[PDB]
Amino acid sequence: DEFQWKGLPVVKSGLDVGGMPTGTRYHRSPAWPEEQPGETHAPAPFGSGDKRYTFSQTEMLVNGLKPYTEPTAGVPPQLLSRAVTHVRSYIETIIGTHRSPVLTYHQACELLERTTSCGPFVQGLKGDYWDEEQQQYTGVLANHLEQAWDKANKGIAPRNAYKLALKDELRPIEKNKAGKRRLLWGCDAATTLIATAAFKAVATRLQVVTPMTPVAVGINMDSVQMQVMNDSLKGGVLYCLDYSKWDSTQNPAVTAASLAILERFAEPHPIVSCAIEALSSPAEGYVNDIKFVTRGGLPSGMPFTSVVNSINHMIYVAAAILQAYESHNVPYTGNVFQVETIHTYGGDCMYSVCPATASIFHTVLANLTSYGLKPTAIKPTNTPVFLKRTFTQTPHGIRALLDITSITRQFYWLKANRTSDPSSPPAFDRQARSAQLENALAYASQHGPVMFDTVRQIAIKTAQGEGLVLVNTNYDQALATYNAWFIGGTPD
Repeated sequence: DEFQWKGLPVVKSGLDVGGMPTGTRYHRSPAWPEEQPGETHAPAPFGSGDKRYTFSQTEMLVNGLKPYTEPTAGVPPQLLSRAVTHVRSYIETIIGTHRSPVLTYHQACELLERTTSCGPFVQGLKGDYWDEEQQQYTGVLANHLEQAWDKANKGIAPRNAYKLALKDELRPIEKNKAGKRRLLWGCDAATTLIATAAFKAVATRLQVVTPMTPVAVGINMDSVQMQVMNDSLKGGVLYCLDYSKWDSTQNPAVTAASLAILERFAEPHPIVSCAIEALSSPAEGYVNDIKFVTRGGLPSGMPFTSVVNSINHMIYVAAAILQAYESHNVPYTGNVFQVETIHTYGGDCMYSVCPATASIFHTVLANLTSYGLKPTAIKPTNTPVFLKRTFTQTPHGIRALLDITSITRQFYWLKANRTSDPSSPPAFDRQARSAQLENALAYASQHGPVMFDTVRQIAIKTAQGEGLVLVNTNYDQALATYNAWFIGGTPD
């Protein structure tokens, strides 16, 4: 029995999961008590202890949730079918038609993220329950997953259920002022486990091959793979888009088609069948004692969010392009992903179109926005931008350059202990912070000796005000550490 809460349709969950957490892990660097030129970001609104603003955290949450209250237009079903076949057909030529076996319980468990929470039904972080080098989950999480695993092999799907929260991160000061904060959907571990067992080996297949498929997820942007992607762009007209509100504008029927494409490369199994039932059913966000059930869109915290969203993205652009040709009564003779070159990571994309498609691009963009997507925004480019990196020429080859402001903000802010005051001195370890700032310097070096010098002066100032010792502080050494990563394939 449904009711209204902050203007949302909502029901009582049978539980109480608690409210929005208070304070931030972010502290202003002890070295930088003053406002610097070119600063855009500060920690996002974090409730009553936050003396910068005056917002209700739940109203902030509810604002995040309002687009999930609306269904999206989507793709008319005959077009959709045609789109799906281009997508599935192209993938078959790249990773073949082998069907991967479902993982075992222990493999799937190994792959759960231990630094993160168990979702709404088990309390704490998954790590709390990890017996290191007995290499298994123990305790209340082990019981939760065992029961889930056992129910799924009987063909009983887990719940698509999320602990609702908001992300603690630096955001633009302009969004902070507007009382914005991003949603954090903490998935039920049971559900992550099942879907992991169903699809990890298919996701791995796509990753091993990256960027041969428009699913870029797993690409190392600091290696040869980025150059392979840069190369593929030549000979087309380039559009670089980043899509507004990507997760909230995803249509259920597109998502179900994406799930069935992944299913095509998996073993037909009760587990797979259970994972598809769960991931294609409406998302359910728990906060306090209520729950909100989505009417459309996808939670940003679902298992395989990036993979699924990138396949959705392939479906949608296939549809828009073929729809555009259709309305002009021109034939489309080959595969969409051969004739054009697509690269996606959810809503983030580069499209390298052929001259014919380029000529009708206004209608491609109107089809996309007719599906309920918001491309943002317009016009061909000569600068590729992907995953926040701008592809740039350097004296040692092209690189995918990290924004200078993303480098420098790491020097003015540090992640440390929870607080309601970002200007209180931090408690943190020096080893990890120093490592953070040596990497930053290696990234800065790719911008050349003039930008490097400016980040070096900032780094020397940080190091002394924060009590640090750093090594990548000179140009040649920093260039040398970035080079070792680039040719070695070394994370990062």
